Amino acid sequence: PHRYHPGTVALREIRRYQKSTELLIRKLPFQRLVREIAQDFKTDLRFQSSAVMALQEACESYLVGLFEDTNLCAIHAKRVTIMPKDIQLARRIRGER
Amino acid sequence: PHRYHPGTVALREIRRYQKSTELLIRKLPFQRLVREIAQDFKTDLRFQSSAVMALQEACESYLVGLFEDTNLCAIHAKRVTIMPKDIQLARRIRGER
Amino acid sequence: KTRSSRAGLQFPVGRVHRLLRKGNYSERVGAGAPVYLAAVLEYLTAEILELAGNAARDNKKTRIIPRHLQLAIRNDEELNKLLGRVTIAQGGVLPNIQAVLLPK
Amino acid sequence: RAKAKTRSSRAGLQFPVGRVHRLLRKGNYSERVGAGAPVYLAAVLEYLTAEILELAGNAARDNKKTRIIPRHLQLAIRNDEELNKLLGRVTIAQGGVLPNIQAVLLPK
Amino acid sequence: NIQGITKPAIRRLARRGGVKRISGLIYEETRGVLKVFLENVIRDAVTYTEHAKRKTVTAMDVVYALKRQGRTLYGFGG
Amino acid sequence: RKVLRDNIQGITKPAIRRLARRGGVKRISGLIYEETRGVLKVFLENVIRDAVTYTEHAKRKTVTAMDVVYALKRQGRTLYGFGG
Amino acid sequence: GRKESYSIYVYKVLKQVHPDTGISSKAMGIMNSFVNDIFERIASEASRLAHYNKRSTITSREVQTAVRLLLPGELAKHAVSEGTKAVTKYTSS
Amino acid sequence: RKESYSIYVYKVLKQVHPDTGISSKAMGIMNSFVNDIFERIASEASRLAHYNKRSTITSREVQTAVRLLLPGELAKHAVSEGTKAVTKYTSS
DNA sequence: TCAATATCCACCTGCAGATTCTACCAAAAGTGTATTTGGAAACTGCTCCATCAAAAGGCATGTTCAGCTGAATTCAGCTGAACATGCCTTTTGATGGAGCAGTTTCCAAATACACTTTTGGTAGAATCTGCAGGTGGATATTGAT
DNA sequence: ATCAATATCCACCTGCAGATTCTACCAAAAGTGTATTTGGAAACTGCTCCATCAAAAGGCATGTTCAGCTGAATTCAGCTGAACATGCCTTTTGATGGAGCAGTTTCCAAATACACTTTTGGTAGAATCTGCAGGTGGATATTGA
Ligand SMILES: [Cl-]
Ligand SMILES: [Cl-]
Ligand SMILES: [Cl-]
Ligand SMILES: [Cl-]
Ligand SMILES: [Mn+2]
Ligand SMILES: [Mn+2]
Ligand SMILES: [Mn+2]
Ligand SMILES: [Mn+2]
Ligand SMILES: [Mn+2]
Ligand SMILES: [Mn+2]
Ligand SMILES: [Mn+2]
Ligand SMILES: [Mn+2]
Ligand SMILES: [Mn+2]
Ligand SMILES: [Mn+2]
Ligand SMILES: [Mn+2]
Ligand SMILES: [Mn+2]
Ligand SMILES: [Mn+2]
Repeated sequence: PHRYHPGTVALREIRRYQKSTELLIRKLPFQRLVREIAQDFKTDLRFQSSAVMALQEACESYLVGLFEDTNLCAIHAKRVTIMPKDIQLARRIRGER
Repeated sequence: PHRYHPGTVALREIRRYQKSTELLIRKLPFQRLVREIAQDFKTDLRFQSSAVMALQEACESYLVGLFEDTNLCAIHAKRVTIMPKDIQLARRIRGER
Repeated sequence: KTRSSRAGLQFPVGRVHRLLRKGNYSERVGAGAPVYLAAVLEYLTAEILELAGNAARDNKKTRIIPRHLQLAIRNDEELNKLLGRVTIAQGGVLPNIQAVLLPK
Repeated sequence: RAKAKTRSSRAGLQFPVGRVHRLLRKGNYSERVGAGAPVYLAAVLEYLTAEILELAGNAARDNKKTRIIPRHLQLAIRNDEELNKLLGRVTIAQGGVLPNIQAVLLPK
Repeated sequence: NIQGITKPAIRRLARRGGVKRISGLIYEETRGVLKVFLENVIRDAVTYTEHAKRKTVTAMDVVYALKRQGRTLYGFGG
Repeated sequence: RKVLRDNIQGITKPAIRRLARRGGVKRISGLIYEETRGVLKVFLENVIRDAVTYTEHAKRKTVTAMDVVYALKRQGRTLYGFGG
Repeated sequence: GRKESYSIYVYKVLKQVHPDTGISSKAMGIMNSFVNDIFERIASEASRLAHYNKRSTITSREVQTAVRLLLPGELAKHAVSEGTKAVTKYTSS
Repeated sequence: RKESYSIYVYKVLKQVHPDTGISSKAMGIMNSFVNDIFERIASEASRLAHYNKRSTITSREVQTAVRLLLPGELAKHAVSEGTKAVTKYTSS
C-alpha cells in the first residue's frame, strides 16, 4: 500500500496553500469567536457580515505572517519544526511582547 | 600573573554599561560621520549642535536595541556569540529588510 | 474645461481639491496642490495596474483580481516598500519555500 | 467687569486650558472646538504627566537623588508595562536601558 | 469557542506561511496568540462603534481599528 | 574646508563593543564590526535624508534639532528631549 | 522672541506629587516632548473621529474616545476619570 | 451616495491595458490604495505647512511630502508627473 | 583557604546647573452679537438575527513508521583578556561671517458668493467570463537495483 | 547512479450562472464669473550661532600575543509528528419571518465663533540657591588558583 514519506505531503500542501487565496479558517467557528470576544467589551452588538470578514482577513493575514517569521526562527536554530519558542522569539522581535 | 577567564570581564562590562546612560560613540568622529553624509545630500549645510546630538541619541538607541534582538537570535540558535546572520534575522523580522 | 482635463489627467482635480479643503489639513489650499496630488495618485495607480494587468494576462484572465495586485506589489521592491504594512484582502502570499526545507 | 477666573482654575487643573484650546484651534484638527474638549485634554495630559513624575520620582528617591533625570524617567517607563506599551516606539535621550542579562550567559 | 479554531485550520495557515513541520504544542499557542490579536482589534472596533452611537460593528470600524494598530487592511471600505 | 572621507570607519570596534554590551551581548564575532558599520550607515542615511528634506523645505541652510526629530518621527522612531 | 513650553506646569505637577523632588533641564526636555507627543496623538485621533462621523466639532466626547483608543487599560480608565471630573467641575463654573 | 475612485481607476486601466478588466474586489483594493496614499501625502503636507507656520498647502508641500513618503525611483517619477501636470495646467 | 581585583558605599564640598525673582506684555478672559449645529420626532426600508432543516465534507481518531531533534563528544581556531604605545579626542576660547529672525510693505494668489453646467453614483439590462467538474497527459515520489 | 510503478498536479474543455460592463436618470459637485482680501515673499538688517582653528593633556584606540572555551561537525536512537483510513458531527447552505437599527428631514434652543477691550499669567534674563559630581579610601564580594 502506497505511502509518501513524512514531509512530502507537507511540501505539497505548502505549494497548494501558497498558490491559493481563500480563507483557511472555517466561517461559523470564527464568527462565533468574534461575537464571544465582542460581548466582553460591549453588549448586544450586531455585526455587518463584511465586518466579520474584515476581521477574518486581518487575523489570517496576521497568522500567516507570524508563521513566516516563526519559520525563519526555527530554521535559524537548524530546525525544520516550528515550536512555541519560535513564535515567542518572533513576537518579541516584532515588539508584540 | 592574574587573568580573568574569557566572559568574566565581558559580563562585568554588560553590568557597567547597562547601569550607565552616557553616549558610547566618541562625539567628534560621530559628528564627522553626520557631516559627511549630510554634505552628500546638500553642500554647505550647517548643523545645530543639538541636531548632531539628537542623531547620536537616536543611532545609539537603535543600535543598542538591535543588539538586544540580535542577542536573542544568537541564544535561540544555542550560541553565546552574535554573528552577522543574527543581525540579519533580527532585521528581517523587524521589517528593516 | 475641467481642471483635470487642463492638467492632462484622468484623476479628478476638483474632487481632490474639495477633499483637501474638507480634510482639516490646512486653512488654505493653493491651485497647483490638487493638480500635483491628483497627478501623483494617477501615476502610482497606473504603475500598479500595469504590473497587475501583466499578471492577469499571464494567468490568462482578462480580469485583474486581488491576487494579481498582490503579485504585482510584492514582486516590486519599491511598491512593496511603499505598501509594507498593508494587507491585501484575498491577495494570498508569494510562493516561497525556504531552501533548507526542500528534499536533497 | 467680573474678576477673571482662568479656565484652568475653573477645571481644578494645573495644565493650561486656554493654551490647549488655542493649540487645538490652530492645529487644524477641526473647524469647531467644543468648550469642554481643551479641558478634558488638559486634564488627561496633566494626569499622564503626574503618573510619569510619580514613578520617576520614586526611582530618583530609591537611588537617593533629589533630582529627576532622564535615567529615572526611563526606569519608570520601561518598568511599567502600560507606560512601556504607550511609549513603545519612543527613545528617551540619556535614558540608557534596563539592566537585564540573559540567564544562559551567566557562568555556573 | 477558541477551540473552534481547529488544528487543521492552524496547520493550513502555517502551510501558507511556508512551514513544513509543526510541533504538537503550536496549536494551543496559536490560539492564545490569535485571541490576543482579536481582542485588541475588536476592542478598538467597538470603541469606534460606540463613538458613532451605533450597535452595529461595521467594516469601517474594523478597518480604522486595524489602521490605528499599524495594520492597514485594503478592500473593505478604505 | 577640510574634506570629509570614510568617516564610517571612525565608529570604532570598541565603540561598537560598548554598544553591544549595553545590549546585553557577551560575545561578538569578528565580522560584526563591519556589519554594524553598514547598518549604522544605512540608518543614518535614511534619517539624515529626511532631516535635510525638511531643512530644504524650510528654505534653511541649517539642519535643526527639530528637523531631526521630525525625520525620526516620520520613520516611526519618536525621540524625546530635543524640543528645546 | 519668546518660546512657550509646558515647563512651569510640569514643575507644578511635580511639586504636587513629590514636594521635595527637583528635575534636571534634560529631564524637563523629555517631559515637554512627552506632553507634545500625547497632545498630537489625541488631537489628531479626535480630529479623525469627528471627520469619520461627519461633525465639524471636536468635543470632549471625541477626546474621550481618542483616549480610550490610545491608552492601555487602567491608564485609560484613570485618564477618563480625570477628564470627566475636570469637565464637570468646569461646567459647574 | 457614496463616492469612490472607481471610474478614474477604470480610465487609467483602459489607458495601460485596453482589453483588461477588473473584479469588484480588486477595485475595492485600488480604492483603499488611493485613499491611503492620499491620506499619507495630505497629512504630511499639512505637517510641513504647520512646521513652517504657513496656512496654505501648496504644490511645494505636496512635492516635499512625496519626497519623504515614496521610495527612490517611485518618488522621482511621481515628482516628474506632478510637476508636469501643474505646468500643463498653468499653461491652460 | 588565599592573593589579585573589582565593586560597593559612605563621606566631603564648590560650582555648573537648577530654581526663584522680577517686571513687561502677549495672550487669555470677559462681554456682547452673529452663526452654526447637534439632536428630538417621526419615519422607512434594509440588513441582521433567530430558528429550522438536510447533508456534505471536513475533522477527529487511532495506528503505524520515517526521520528529526536533542544529547553527547571532540577539536581547531576565534575571540577575549592583558599590555605597551602614542595619537586624537575632549574642553574651551577666539574669530569672522553666514544665516536667521524680526519688521514693513504690498500684490499674486486665495477665498467668497451666486448661479449654471456637468458629472458620478446608482440600479436594472445586457454582455461575456470564470469556474465547476471531468479529462488525459505531465511531473514527481517511491522502492528497488 | 538509473528504472517501472503509482499518485497527484495541471492545462484544457464546455456550458452557463452570474459577475461585470453598459445604460440612462438626476441630485449633487464642479465650474464660472466677478469681487475682495490677505498670506507670505522681498527686502533690508541686526545679532546670534556656527565652522574652523588652536592648544595640551591624558583617555582611550590600536596592535600584538596567547590560550580558554566556543562554534561547528558528527553520531545515534527515542519518540515526536506525519501520513492515512474511517466514520461521525459540525458547518454550509438554503429558506422564512420579523424586528431592531441606520439613515434622513425639519426646526430651534443651545452651543461656538469672533471682534473689542481689559487684565494677568508666562516668559526672559538676572539673581540666588544648592545637588551631586568627582575625588577619596576603606569594607565586601567575586574570581581563579
Ligand atoms: Cl518551545
Ligand atoms: Cl554569520
Ligand atoms: Cl499650489
Ligand atoms: Cl465639548
Ligand atoms: Mn506624593
Ligand atoms: Mn556660576
Ligand atoms: Mn456621466
Ligand atoms: Mn420589466
Ligand atoms: Mn476545477
Ligand atoms: Mn474691507
Ligand atoms: Mn498680511
Ligand atoms: Mn597607536
Ligand atoms: Mn605584548
Ligand atoms: Mn559549544
Ligand atoms: Mn527508527
Ligand atoms: Mn502676575
Ligand atoms: Mn559620585
